[PDB]
Amino acid sequence: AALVVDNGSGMCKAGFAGDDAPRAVFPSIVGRPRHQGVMVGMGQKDSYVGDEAQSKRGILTLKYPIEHGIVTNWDDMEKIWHHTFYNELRVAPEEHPVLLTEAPLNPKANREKMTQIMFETFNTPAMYVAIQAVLSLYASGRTTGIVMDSGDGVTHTVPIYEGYALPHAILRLDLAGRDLTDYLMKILTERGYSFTTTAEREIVRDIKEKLCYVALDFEQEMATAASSSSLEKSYELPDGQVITIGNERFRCPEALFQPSFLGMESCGIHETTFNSIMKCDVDIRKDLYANTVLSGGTTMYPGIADRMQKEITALAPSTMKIKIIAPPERKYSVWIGGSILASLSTFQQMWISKQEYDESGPSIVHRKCF
Amino acid sequence: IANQPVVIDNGSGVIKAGFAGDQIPKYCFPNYVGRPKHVRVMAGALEGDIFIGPKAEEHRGLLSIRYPMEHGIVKDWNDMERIWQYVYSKDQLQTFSEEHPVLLTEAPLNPRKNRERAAEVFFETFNVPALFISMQAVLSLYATGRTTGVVLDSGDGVTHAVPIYEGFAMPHSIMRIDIAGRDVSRFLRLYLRKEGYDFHSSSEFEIVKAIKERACYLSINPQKDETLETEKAQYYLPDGSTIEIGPSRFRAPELLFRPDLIGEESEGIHEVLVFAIQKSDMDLRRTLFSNIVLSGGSTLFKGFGDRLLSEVKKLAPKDVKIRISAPQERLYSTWIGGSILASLDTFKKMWVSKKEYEEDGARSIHRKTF
Amino acid sequence: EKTAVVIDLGEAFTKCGFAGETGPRCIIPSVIKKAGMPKPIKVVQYNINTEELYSYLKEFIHILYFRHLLVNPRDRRVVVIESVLCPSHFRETLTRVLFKYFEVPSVLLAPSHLMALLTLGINSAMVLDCGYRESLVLPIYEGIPVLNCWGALPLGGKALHKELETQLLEQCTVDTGAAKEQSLPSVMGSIPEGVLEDIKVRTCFVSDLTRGLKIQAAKFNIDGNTERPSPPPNVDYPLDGEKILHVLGSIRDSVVEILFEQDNEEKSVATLILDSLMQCPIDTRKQLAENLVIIGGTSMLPGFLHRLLAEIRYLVEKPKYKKTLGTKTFRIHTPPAKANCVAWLGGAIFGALQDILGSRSVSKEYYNQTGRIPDWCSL
Amino acid sequence: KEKVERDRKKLARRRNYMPLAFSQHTKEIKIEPAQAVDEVEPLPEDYYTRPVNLTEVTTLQQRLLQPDFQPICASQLYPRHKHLLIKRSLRCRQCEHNLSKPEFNPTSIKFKIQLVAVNY
Ligand SMILES: Nc1ncnc2c1ncn2[C@@H]1O[C@H](COP(=O)(O)OP(=O)(O)OP(=O)(O)O)[C@@H](O)[C@H]1O
Ligand SMILES: Nc1ncnc2c1ncn2[C@@H]1O[C@H](COP(=O)(O)OP(=O)(O)O)[C@@H](O)[C@H]1O
Ligand SMILES: Nc1ncnc2c1ncn2[C@@H]1O[C@H](COP(=O)(O)OP(=O)(O)O)[C@@H](O)[C@H]1O
Ligand SMILES: [Zn+2]
Repeated sequence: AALVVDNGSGMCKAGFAGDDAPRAVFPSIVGRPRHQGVMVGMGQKDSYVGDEAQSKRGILTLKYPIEHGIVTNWDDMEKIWHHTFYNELRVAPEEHPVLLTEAPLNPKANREKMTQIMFETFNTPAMYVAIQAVLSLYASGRTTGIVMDSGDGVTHTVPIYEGYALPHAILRLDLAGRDLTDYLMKILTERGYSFTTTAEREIVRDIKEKLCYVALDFEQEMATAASSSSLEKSYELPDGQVITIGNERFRCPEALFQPSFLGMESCGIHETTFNSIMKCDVDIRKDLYANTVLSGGTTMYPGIADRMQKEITALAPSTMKIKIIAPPERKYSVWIGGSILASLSTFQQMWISKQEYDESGPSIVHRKCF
Repeated sequence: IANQPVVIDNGSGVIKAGFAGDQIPKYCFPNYVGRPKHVRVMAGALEGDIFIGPKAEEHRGLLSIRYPMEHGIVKDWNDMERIWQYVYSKDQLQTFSEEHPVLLTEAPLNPRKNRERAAEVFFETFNVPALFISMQAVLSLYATGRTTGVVLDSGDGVTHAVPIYEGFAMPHSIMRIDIAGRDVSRFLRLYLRKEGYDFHSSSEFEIVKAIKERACYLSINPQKDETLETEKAQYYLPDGSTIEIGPSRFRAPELLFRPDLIGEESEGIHEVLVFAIQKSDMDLRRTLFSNIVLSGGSTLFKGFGDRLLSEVKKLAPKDVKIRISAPQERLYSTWIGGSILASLDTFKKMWVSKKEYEEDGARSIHRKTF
Repeated sequence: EKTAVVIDLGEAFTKCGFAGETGPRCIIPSVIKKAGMPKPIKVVQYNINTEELYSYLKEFIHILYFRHLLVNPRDRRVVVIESVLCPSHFRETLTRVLFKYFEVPSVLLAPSHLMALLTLGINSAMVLDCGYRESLVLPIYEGIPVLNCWGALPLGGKALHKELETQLLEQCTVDTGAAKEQSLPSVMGSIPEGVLEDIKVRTCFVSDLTRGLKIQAAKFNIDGNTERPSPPPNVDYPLDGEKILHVLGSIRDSVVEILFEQDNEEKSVATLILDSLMQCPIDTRKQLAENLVIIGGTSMLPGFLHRLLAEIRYLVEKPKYKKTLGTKTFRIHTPPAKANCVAWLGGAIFGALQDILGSRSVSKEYYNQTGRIPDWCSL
Repeated sequence: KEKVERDRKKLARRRNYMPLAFSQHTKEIKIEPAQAVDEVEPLPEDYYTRPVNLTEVTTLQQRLLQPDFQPICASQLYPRHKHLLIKRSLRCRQCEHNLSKPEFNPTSIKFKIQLVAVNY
């Protein structure tokens, strides 16, 4: 009996260890109302969380507590974890030990303060923080190979060979789902359809998930988009109003492969995956090309795998065979790994206990992280 | 054609026209179409069903005001064509549009359909030699005569902050919010009804804009002025009747700096300025704080510069020099910039010829913009 | 605790009674009969001196708490229903009267629109309030009034009473009873508001959209030869006993049209819902449209709810509202109490909640200390 | 529920323990919301081409005296019970008592404590 709780910037995936898929999946947001001095009606919650805030988007200002895999407002994150254990999962945190997930190369204060809350506020019996990328490999039953776990908050590239990780080869890029969502708003505003508010940004994320797809040749796709209106698809908003996004459909996910569009002055998700493999030892490169995994929900874009293969193959040597690993459950790839890890009898020892936390302090986490 | 170019500012509230030779705009009239309020069947009433600028101001109470441009976007194009036709009337300028070339001043990050249709009208309806769409912010710097400078241009329709350093505008650091002078006029009408004076009519909305422009001071501390008993300064209406404005005077334009009070999800005028600087690169931040320029009519509020300086200082880093350099001609700054730009021999290269638009296509106007 | 009293001070009529009741106990014209004055002065009057307003409200609240209701004012709480954007000095005076003179325990200044929503039970709904002075609309989404997307036009009782008086004076046909069997025009210079109100209620009705649209173009006479529908029969109304006013059939179905007339601006009682709904947040559109509420005594007029809902669906197809509000299903809520006494019923339902009332409501001990009533304006 | 939430929140502020978890934290009544009609009943075609008798329809004054279901027709309008009247007793700000009336004010003109400016 143990709890796996993925603390993703976009969506918080929580559930019991051993189960196939996560029990409760809700958007990680806190909804505070745009209140005036006028008195409010009955059935009023001071701050709404998750699926409740997703229902009452109209009035509530949606504030994401985790920004680029860094917890900015801890009071907000506490209210999400309270919604996770007590309401969503229907379980006491004192009974079950809780596994959390942190992105690699995050600030040290993040892991420090995270565990402090779990030990003091919720009074958990044991707490282990893990790297999202390390878990994602277990999903595919692969010990060897690199992963390109692109989330809503961040995208990170962690090469692991024969159950041994290369820490110095790890590269983090701040370009992620929320930056693409923010980019899609700007180009939709250029077409005509203006989306400004926090509630409207959530509707633009629903537009992104459904329509947007990765093009094989961007320049070739822009030529077809100009000539014919075949790529132009219609989407119905919450309001009866319908919109035809056009070429901006495949223009949004292009930003992943060339950040110049967003204006970050950084390497693309294809180029960073190559650079990470080159930073590793020369011998093991072979297996990393052969076992390139794509994880998170930012790798569920239709035809990212085809475009990824093409771009890596061009950069990589001709003799090498480049196979991209795209399992059907990419969105729940971080959690399903956690469920496999927590269930294993070996992992029982690796848990950090309250007694261990009390004596040493919150600094113990940095030793027993990975 | 060598004959003098005609600058025209597309201000949502007030459109400012004139020749490039003039130091100031000779002809500047309100941007609204005036039709008779009662649907005219009979003779001896207001004939034509069109009253623009000074003719409208004379017979204002009889007519019904309808603004053609909202939030820096043209809603009714038929109305805007009549307005631009009145610019080339016997009343203002008194010239052929076919002879003189034109310069438009569209707000930043507007819809591309707005720019394309604006060009189509000025090339097809009027037989213009050449047209050039420009950004309102870039012009404001030419007027003042400095290359580096952030331009907080608070218009009637839209308030936007564009950072430009050494003649280089960062397009990602641009910030645009719809809460502008027109919204302040709308919110003042609500507070005037809370004082007990209704301005229900579209004509009666114009005198609320006059009340705002005459008497509305921005308090340095809003909470202290609320507790203090007001003088209740009397304003005289067109009919002759007096109205005591009282606390509505100062707590109306406050909604610029704090738009959450009414319940509008926006950043605020102090916030968009700071955010635009913070979004730009770290090296430039100090110079961009050291060079801020106020543009448009919604900066002329009494004690605006006093409040903004205080509200920017607390958000901005400690011990940083913040100079908010307002010109004396803030309202007419955007046009004077265009008048200088138009006069230069470089402008001859920048504009798009009528034959160029026929051959090249639609993109011609967009690609030459920058 | 005792059952808290509910008062709702309006320009035409005031609703009064006790909390946890099916409807209001007393509903009476908001006036007071002062010695010397032949016509009784109106108790609520905006933009006058505070001392003169204080005396009128002191006189009125006294009549409500003794002649109409029979209960001690100091003993039990108050739930003062007043519309949003009610003038500052008036609301400040009304509280100051209750707290100083009567010495009430605590007053709760509820907005009429949010109270009307409670009566149905639905958490989110659009609320139109066609009153005496102004016909106001205010979208309420899940307990939060959206002041950003407010709407008001002077197309209520006062604007309708004035329109009736004007039309009657043009086609004036009275039988005085002094060789006045023949049509006698404007024997009386002005008609008293009490008579005009009784004519409006009994004689005048709201026409169908199809017939109404013809009536609009008919009286305009826009290059057409007698293109009006057949009016109802002329009704004879007694004035001050002997004088019998013959009301023309045209006046009955034309007087109402001033509310639903476009008048170039595109500003009717119908348009005000769609003007507000278009300005609302994009997520809230479909929920508010589906849950419409029509309160106010002006909407009691026979066949108003059918004309409004029809006029809405016609103005939807108009090119301005066709893009945003094109494919929307507008459905009206039928509140439990009558259209006049929806506002009051909410305050009573709220007054029955003793636990929440005491907390939200402003106590006298707080007012005596501070002297600052909380409002939707800045503090 | 709001009272318990407000009480729990207030005693936590009064305690000033910074929401210290000593113990474990955390039947329903559901009303159905009123159904919205697609089309409200139109004005009956009788109102068009029918003489209106002012005797049959009721005036505002007599309409509003029966507020619970104020009926347009006279045949619907039922007679309401007679309104009870009040016996006033005066008490001052500084002074306590002043004047009052007996327990049998019905058919009596006697004051329990007679006090008036003309009587001093
Ligand atoms: N099918 C999809 N196609 C395209 N984009 C998607 C799709 N599903 C989700 N997204 C986008 O990618 C993000 C994926 O977030 P996800 O559910 O993987 O959680 P997360 O916060 O990224 O967690 P983690 O960092 O642990 O992977 C969403 O926020 C959304 O913006
Ligand atoms: N002296 C003034 N004081 C206060 N507000 C003013 C003053 N003059 C103009 N305004 C406001 O600013 C608006 C003018 O905006 P303007 O500068 O013409 O915009 P744009 O830059 O788009 O042309 C007016 O409609 C009014 O709301
Ligand atoms: N039962 C009714 N039938 C028809 N018209 C009514 C009825 N009751 C009131 N009215 C009319 O509608 C108006 C309603 O005003 P009301 O809502 O009571 O006032 P306020 O808006 O000041 O609160 C009255 O002035 C009257 O002219
Ligand atoms: Zn005394």
